[PDB]
Amino acid sequence: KSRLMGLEALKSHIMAAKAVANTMRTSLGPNGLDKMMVDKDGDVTVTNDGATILSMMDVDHQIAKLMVELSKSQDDEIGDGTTGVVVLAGALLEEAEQLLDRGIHPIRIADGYEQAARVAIEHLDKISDSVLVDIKDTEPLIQTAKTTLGSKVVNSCHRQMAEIAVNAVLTVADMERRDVDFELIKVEGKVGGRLEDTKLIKGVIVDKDFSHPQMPKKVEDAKIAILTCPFEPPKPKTKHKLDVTSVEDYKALQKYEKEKFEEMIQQIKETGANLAICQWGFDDEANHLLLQNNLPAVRWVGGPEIELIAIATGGRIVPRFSELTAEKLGFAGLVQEISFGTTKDKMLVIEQCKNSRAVTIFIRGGNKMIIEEAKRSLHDALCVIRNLIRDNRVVYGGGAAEISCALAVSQEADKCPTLEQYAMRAFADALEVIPMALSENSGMNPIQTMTEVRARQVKEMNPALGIDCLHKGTNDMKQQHVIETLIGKKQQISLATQMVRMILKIDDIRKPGESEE
Amino acid sequence: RDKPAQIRFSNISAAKAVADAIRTSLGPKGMDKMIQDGKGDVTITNDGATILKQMQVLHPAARMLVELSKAQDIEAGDGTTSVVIIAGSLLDSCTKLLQKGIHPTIISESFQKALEKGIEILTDMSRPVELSDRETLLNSATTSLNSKVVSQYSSLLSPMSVNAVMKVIDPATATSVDLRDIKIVKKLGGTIDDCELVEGLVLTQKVSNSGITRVEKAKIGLIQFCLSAPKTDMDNQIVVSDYAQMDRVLREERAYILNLVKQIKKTGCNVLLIQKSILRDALSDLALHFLNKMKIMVIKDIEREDIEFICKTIGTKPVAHIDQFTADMLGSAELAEEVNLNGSGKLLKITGCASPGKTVTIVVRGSNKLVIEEAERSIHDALCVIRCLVKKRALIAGGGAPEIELALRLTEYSRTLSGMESYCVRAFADAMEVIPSTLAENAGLNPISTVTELRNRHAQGEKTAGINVRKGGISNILEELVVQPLLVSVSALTLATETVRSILKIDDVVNTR
Amino acid sequence: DRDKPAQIRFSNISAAKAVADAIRTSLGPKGMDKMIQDGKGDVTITNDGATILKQMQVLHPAARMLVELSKAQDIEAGDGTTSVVIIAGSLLDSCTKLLQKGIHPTIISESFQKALEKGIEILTDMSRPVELSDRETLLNSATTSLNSKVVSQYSSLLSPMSVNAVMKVIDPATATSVDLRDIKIVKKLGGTIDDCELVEGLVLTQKVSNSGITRVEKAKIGLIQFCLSAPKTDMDNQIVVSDYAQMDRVLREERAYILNLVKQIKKTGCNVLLIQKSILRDALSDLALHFLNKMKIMVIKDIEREDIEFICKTIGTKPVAHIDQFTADMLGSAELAEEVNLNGSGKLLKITGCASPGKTVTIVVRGSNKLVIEEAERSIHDALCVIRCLVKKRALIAGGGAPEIELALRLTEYSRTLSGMESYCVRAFADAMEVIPSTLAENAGLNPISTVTELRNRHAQGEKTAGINVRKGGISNILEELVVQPLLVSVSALTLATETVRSILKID
Amino acid sequence: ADEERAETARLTSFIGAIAIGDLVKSTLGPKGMDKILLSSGRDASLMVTNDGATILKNIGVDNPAAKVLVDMSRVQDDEVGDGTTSVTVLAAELLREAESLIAKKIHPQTIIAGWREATKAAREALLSSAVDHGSDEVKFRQDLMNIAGTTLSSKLLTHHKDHFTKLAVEAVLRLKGSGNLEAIHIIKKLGGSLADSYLDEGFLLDKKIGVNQPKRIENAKILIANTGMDTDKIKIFGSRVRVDSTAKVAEIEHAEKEKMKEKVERILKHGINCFINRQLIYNYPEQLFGAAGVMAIEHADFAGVERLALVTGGEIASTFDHPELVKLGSCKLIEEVMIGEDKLIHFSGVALGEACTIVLRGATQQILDEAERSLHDALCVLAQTVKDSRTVYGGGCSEMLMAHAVTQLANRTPGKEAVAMESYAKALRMLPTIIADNAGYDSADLVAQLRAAHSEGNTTAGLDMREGTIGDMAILGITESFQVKRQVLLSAAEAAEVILRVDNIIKAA
Repeated sequence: KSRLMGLEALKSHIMAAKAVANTMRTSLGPNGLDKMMVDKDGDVTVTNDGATILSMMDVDHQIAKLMVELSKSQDDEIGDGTTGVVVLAGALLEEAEQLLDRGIHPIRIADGYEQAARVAIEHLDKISDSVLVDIKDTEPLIQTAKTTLGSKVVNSCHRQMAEIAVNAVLTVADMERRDVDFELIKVEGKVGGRLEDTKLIKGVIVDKDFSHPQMPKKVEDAKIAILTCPFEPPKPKTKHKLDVTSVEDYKALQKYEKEKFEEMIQQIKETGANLAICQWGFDDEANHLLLQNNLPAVRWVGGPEIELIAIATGGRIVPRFSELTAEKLGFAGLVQEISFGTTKDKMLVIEQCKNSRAVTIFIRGGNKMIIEEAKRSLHDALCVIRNLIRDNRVVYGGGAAEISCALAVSQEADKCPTLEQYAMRAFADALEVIPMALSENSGMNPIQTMTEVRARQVKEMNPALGIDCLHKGTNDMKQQHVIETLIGKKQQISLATQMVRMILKIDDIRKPGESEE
Repeated sequence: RDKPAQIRFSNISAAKAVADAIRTSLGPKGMDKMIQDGKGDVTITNDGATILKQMQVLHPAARMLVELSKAQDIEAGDGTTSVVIIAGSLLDSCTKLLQKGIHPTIISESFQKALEKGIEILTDMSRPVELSDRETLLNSATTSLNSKVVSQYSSLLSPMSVNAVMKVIDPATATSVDLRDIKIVKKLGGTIDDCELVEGLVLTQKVSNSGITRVEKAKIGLIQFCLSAPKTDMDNQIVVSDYAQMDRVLREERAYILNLVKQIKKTGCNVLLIQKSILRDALSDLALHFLNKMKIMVIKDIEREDIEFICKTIGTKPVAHIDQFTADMLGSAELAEEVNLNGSGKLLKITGCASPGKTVTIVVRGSNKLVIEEAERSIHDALCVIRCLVKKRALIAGGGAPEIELALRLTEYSRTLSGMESYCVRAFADAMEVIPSTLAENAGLNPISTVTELRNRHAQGEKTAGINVRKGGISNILEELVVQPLLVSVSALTLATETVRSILKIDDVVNTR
Repeated sequence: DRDKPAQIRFSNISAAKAVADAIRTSLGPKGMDKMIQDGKGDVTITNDGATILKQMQVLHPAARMLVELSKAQDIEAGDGTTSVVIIAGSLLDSCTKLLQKGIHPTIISESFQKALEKGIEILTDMSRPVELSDRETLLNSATTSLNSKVVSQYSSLLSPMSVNAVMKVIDPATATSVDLRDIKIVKKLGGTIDDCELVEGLVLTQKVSNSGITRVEKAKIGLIQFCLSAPKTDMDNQIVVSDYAQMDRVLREERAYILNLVKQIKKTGCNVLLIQKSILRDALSDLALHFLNKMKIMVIKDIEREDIEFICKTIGTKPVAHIDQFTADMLGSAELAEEVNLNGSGKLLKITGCASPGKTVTIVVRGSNKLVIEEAERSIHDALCVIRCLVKKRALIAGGGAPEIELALRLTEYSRTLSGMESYCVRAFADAMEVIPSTLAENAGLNPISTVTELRNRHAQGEKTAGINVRKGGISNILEELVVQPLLVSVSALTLATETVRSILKID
Repeated sequence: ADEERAETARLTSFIGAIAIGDLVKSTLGPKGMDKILLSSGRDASLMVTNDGATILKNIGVDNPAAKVLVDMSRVQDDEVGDGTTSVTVLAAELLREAESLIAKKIHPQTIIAGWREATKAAREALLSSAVDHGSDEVKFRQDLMNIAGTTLSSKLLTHHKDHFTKLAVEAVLRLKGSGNLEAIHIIKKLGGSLADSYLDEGFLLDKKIGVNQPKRIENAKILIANTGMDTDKIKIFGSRVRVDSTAKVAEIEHAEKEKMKEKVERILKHGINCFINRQLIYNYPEQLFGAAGVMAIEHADFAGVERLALVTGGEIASTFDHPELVKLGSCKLIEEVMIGEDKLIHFSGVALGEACTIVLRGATQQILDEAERSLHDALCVLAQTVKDSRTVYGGGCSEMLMAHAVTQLANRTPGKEAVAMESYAKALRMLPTIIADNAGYDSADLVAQLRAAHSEGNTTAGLDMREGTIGDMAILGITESFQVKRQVLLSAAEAAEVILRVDNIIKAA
């Protein structure tokens, strides 16, 4: 049968990785050139980031399949550098192929890559600071804000979207440990305004139900009555008609609705709270009556939607109308109603200063395309500050850190020799692919620009001096204002090395013809 | 256009692929060739050096390899196979850089910068032996002999070489001493024991009969004239149409010549050496037998080599016709010796010749035609090794071991250079490490494993040690009797850097019509 | 580039020419009949240009303009349907020449309308007025046109009848336009050509009512486009059956419904009702119909959608599609409504005398055998179409193909005097003209190029001279044998032709 | 499924874009050569257009880069009006000039980054080519005329074009000091002649009710309402459907009957003579209005009924939430007249005399529909030309002046940005060459002459494609606004730079 055996199988792998790598290479930095995905319905989308593009992409090979998982971990902690792990992983193999042709086994090099990663991180740690506090990390965060916005949805800094983005993460950090996740923070988007219309929500935002634009709109208290029980009779997410068989029972059914509006309005009042969240609904007429009576309902709330508010408040939802006490309701620090859209109905903001476990930053957008890009910038922002909170370090990255490490790992090939020598040589050039392909996408020669920065690596170390990443005549990284987290760049080095370790494991190049189905 | 891209890729492919085949050098490796020619002849070859000079190609890029070997012999006379194999390394560098998007003019520049740095580092590691001092010369000469075929005629040969070069020498470290002054003659008869160094000028020629001057006193003859005699260049009114009439004309012709050769002897001639090309028949075939009688040496249809050496060293200039008497612009001399030795051999020695303070001659002897051949190659390399020291002194590692050593020191210097050129040179450092590897690879089966290993063992020893390439084993390589002259490896780099660079330079097809 | 429209356009031209070639040999009375194979495997024998194109065409974009072009001809003149194709393809021959030369398509399209505007001038000077209020002048011009048409055998008898319909619809000196939106072609089984007559009102098809009254004077023309019964269930009737009881429950609703409707119509006052089919109205009751007839109201039931729209304009009996809209305004005023069962068997409703905007005439055409009826239907059509063309455009021009040479010759000379880059376009256009009388002469039988060279020379010296004559086959005056065509029939051939050639040139 | 690498992606992208640029280069401007629209995937019927906008919608495209061109074209139609075809051609031209740079060695970002700086320079040049006009009423008339006539020809309709241009400019002229279109109704309606057209000074509902209901009101009082009769807008006075009986079908029909009538009474209680309803009016309440003295108009439009409410000085009831408690509108006269062969209702004495209705009178449906659209694109232009009353010299005169501006910049510069400047100028200039073919007069002579003028400094010679020669522009019937042109330049560039930037085209089909 067919068999790609040993060497043959390894050649095949190299061809997959460098094609994946190069797509990513011409998307490096804010000098990047965008991705367009066309689907199987022909629906066009414009995105950026390694992680997203791979996930959409139908995997055609083995190394391609490996990268998708890898990327998603980079995306969760770091939220940048997703495309840059991929470029490094494929690159390192493209050199391993060259080592292979000389007469070095993939086995020898692959052990010395793990060592060469270890020495690269070591060098990294020396580069830039490792001590900040959270009222002084803000100046690098402003440097991160310039680049992250200005390659996605806009080509400019927007100080409003950035500053909203960073607060949200801090609200959750001080509740536990100085640690945040990626499930305690979310970017929820709903179309109606423009991208600059934004809010800082300290808890969550739900659509507020109003029957008509002539009904009263009030809010009061600072507390939310989270219920599944009624705040006015149900109509529990199914069709209903009226099934009366006399005139008499129709007239009867209206007065019974009047009393139940009053009685629920008072029961909630008494415990404390007077804005109700009820999972069930009721028809349009009954709702209109309750809004007139005053003390606004929220009706027609999703089954997930109630769980969202509860987790953020930390309290519980009552299973019943009987059982109500203030304890059994969730705790908010403010409820205020804000104008969603800019010509649409009001929403309910439930901010919390009580407990926070879900802090949404509310973004508005016009089109479906312009909102999806804008949220792409937000996600990446949430993640870089997550790294700072846990341990506060930044590195100059964009080209600065990589080259400085590269020169370092190069030098040790010749201090050591033995097994790791070839592995070190290949690792030092791989690191240099990262500033290089960034210049390839960008306006200026890749060889020339790489050569420029390398000169200043011998003249001075631990540089704020990398390549251009605002498309400038000058080259710095203090005046190009690209900063990464030290841990963020650190995590890349680990990941790239990783990919190599996974492909090495078994020797099962045996296939029945099933190896990518 | 598309003419520059495709030519560079193929020409580089085509030399390099032949250089891969050719790289089987040092020691016993690859499998023999019995060669069916493109003209239908059977040819058998061995030795890398002898092949490369002989190699008959018509691919413009591969011709560079043939001639590269020849220049090396003239400057070094060592490293003739070596210089080609390392040139193939530079070609290996050129492809990988084209893919990277480094332009061809840039890769040329880098070769110069690779040369400039490299040779300086060769001089650094080298231990500087004196070029006028015999003891170190004697060790070095053993190194070259023992690496060639001889291992027992080596004993005789080491000391003769130190003496020979001593005669031509000039004190400086500047370029002096050549094989335009070291004259190498073969002689059938004698043995490798009896090989003789004459400090003057001895010429290789063939002399009629045995029974001629073997004594002192001579006026050395450089003539460019044909005789005047009946039916030669003087008038006769006797016209032949008979065998008898033929007999008369020839008798009176030979007779006058018997008188003539006395005026040649009056001069002091005991050596006469006739021009290469006739002006009718030159001195006639009759004249040569008569000259033999006067006790005066012959050679008509003289080789080119003799004419160049006589005039230069001894100051010997052409002279007028004999009936008009010789002009006396001939040089000084005092020996006409016909060297017979174990029943064979005809030779001229000229002792008491004037000199410019150069020019030695070694006579190469062997009792059988193959046995002369065995002295000849071995001595050539031993003369040349001591030679290389005068031209430029010192000793570095031998066998091509400092090109492997040079690789480590040189990577560092590229990184700190931090040019456009750095990447080209760094990549060449890794290519010089392939030379023991590639050599072995072709022979057998199982290539990969050994190939990586030889580079580890040499590298790890550091800047002062590695694997030897004439004994194996990681031991100090800088002095241990695995040495060659500074001149050999610097010369090799230099020649390579020029020839290779030229392939990069062309653009578009070119073929004269 | 515009290379690829250049390549597409030539391919389209070639396909259009090939289809147009068949029609050059079908041209005029001497035309060669074409046996045409459908995608249905039936041979169709025609000598009328227009239907050949329609019944099967190739799938190229210029071929489609040809069906459209002759379709437009029918509404505008009704005549020169054959000839109009001839000039179109002949022009497209001229265009290839211009294009290669480097006269851009935009130039050839504006020059082709400019050349029409220039052509019409030369034509008019030749034309000569006749009266449009006099019966005799319109008849002579119509009679000459009829000999030229395919149909002629009974057209002698149908020609004075064709004028009479048209004369009544001409009331001022301008003679209006006269469309077929006022002259109605109705056929009746049985009878002869002499029995045919012009009814003052409108003649309507069929006549359902035998319980009704059969002659009512001083009648009021009522129009039904509302139901006579409560809506469908599964039949046009509300009533359906699936149980004995089930029919009863629907009948309770229906019974009430049928009495209020039949009575409502009578209260407003109507003695003629125009009722459509039981597939064009969602309910009608036989029960409601028996009563509606028995109130002594004259009923025709069953009539077309086309008929209903026709009546509404002509006799001013406007829509009544609901109960609310029967008011006095909608009703007509008929002087008489009458059943006729003479002059052809079968019963039709004649309304003789009607209060009408405009004036609407109907000709009941008739004949002994089914094929006699169809021949006379063709014959009035041909006859009427030429009359309407002459009342629109008062002057009279010759037929025979002589005008077509006479325009061309002038248009060549004038173009050269004017000059310009567009000179080539107007000169080649004039030569496009030379094809059609030449193609005609071949069908009459005489060497064609030789015929059209000689008529040019007669036009150059004399002007109003020789033309293609049906007797001779060739070159003899058409002044001695009147061959006339109305001025609009020739204006139409040219202006429509140019527009089609304009679209194709503009088309990528 | 397939990952198209940056170069391979460029070629598909280019060829996509270009295929589209040919169709719209031919359609361009008043003498532009037609397109044939071919209905694909369903039949193969045809229509002939000269509108670049229509080419894209009717006939779609599966090329990813060409889809961006389609999205762009949509934006012109509404916001600017005209320029839907004018943009699409320039964007394809920008890419064409891009081709030679990607090949050379030059990366996509170089070309992008230098065309952004170039767009800013071109804009400055659009201001210079923009001279103020139509500040005074006399000039203001002359100013709307030029732009509006441009639009119709370029999107098809050039026969009856002049008559519509007079009514359209007059309509905008009444407003004064605001760019409304929220009072200028557009009514396209069957009946009338293609030659005749009408502007009523008021508001006009084309909906009628026959001569069987009142239609003569003097000192009218308007209620604007959305009242169901079968739709059943709230304020129910009927019944719920229930089934308890086999005769119950009868009961429902009756219950609807009391409903229709009780609602007539609540309307009646306003004290009004004219009642307008967006919804249906059943046969039963219709007769009850005609008796009460109240005019009935049924099947009013969602645009017109609302728009009517503003002008006359009423207020809408909004789903019948105001049964007696909403303020009226007022007009001096309500007359029914016959314009064409139609019956219209003519509101005259409208409170805000800004309001006008432009009534388009067709006699071929093909013309009547195409005419509505082309005239709407023109009115979008008109109302932006209120906000800034200025024109630029159209015809190719501006395009050369932007090209030249950018050529002088190009010269100064020797960096990475400088490269694309040469490309950008060439791109702008390549548009009059298209206009030159459309004229049918050879490009090389005209465009070269034009070039010469603008260097020296002149915007008082342009290209007359209506004479085939180089001619004066002195605000003639062949200039373009500033309004249309600024947006057309901005979008062509913006689209092209997005196509350049996308080279990581992953097609999963």
